[PDB]
Amino acid sequence: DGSPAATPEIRVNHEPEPAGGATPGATLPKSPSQLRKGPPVPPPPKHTPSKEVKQEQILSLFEDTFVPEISVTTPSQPAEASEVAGGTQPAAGAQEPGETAASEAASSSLPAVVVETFPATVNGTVEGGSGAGRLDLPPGFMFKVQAQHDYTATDTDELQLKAGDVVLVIPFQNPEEQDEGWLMGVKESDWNQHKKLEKCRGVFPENFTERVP
Repeated sequence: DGSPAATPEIRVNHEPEPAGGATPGATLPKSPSQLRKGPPVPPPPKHTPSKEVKQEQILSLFEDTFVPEISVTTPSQPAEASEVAGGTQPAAGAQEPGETAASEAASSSLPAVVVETFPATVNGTVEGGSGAGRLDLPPGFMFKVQAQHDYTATDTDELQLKAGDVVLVIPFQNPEEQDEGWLMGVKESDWNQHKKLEKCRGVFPENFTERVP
């Protein structure tokens, strides 16, 4: 008959908000031993003495022969006999024979023996390498030495040696930088790097090495 109407409404809205952060950590660096050194190696008093003595001598020879040995002989002796008798005397007895004999012999030989000997040689192994050494020698250098033991040296300027290695004795940058019983030398291989030997310099125990004349 008479009645209005209506229709209400509604709504809703929103928006979240994220975030973030950081997660720091920590470190614990250490310091390595630079320019490390060790105690010297004192050599023995006596090991084994030696020497060398050579000599010689000359001699002569000689010989000779002469004056032969000859000699002949010719024996001889006749004979004879006779009789007379005067009848009234019969015979019976008679002479007696004799006859002899003899013998001989001989022998000999002559062996032999052979003996030979054949030599033999061979050479020609090297074939490659592929490398190149220095051109000029290191200044101040003294002489070459030879290791007698294998001492692993791991430092910021150490010199590794192997039982039977070659090292050249060179004058370090200073004696104060040298250790007691150790000197500044360079390996033969380093020699090839003479171009930068100053960067190949190292130290090594002389007592643990031997000098090469």
